[PDB]
Amino acid sequence: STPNVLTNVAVSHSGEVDSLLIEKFNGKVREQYLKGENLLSHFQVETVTGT
Amino acid sequence: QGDIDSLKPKIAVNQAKQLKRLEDEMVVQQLMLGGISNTKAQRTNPRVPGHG
Repeated sequence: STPNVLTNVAVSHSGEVDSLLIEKFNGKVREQYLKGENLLSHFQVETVTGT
Repeated sequence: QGDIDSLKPKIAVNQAKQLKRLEDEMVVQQLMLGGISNTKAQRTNPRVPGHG
């Protein structure tokens, strides 16, 4: 027996659009790595105004 | 890097003095022109038949 005409809501009656299923995004924003070397942390840097 | 204590208010107060000086100078210049332009020799006819 079993189902043989089982309904799918992911198929379009017309041929204009394929899947009718929007994919999620859930963040996962990827950026250039560029690891922080921080060589200047060793040296003393005091901000000065003027002169 | 200006090294100047206030700079900006000083420039503002300088601009105010410049404008005031020009305002007074313009008034003095207009008084002088009003004195020199119409002296009964050049006009030869008063603005209204009465006045001098």
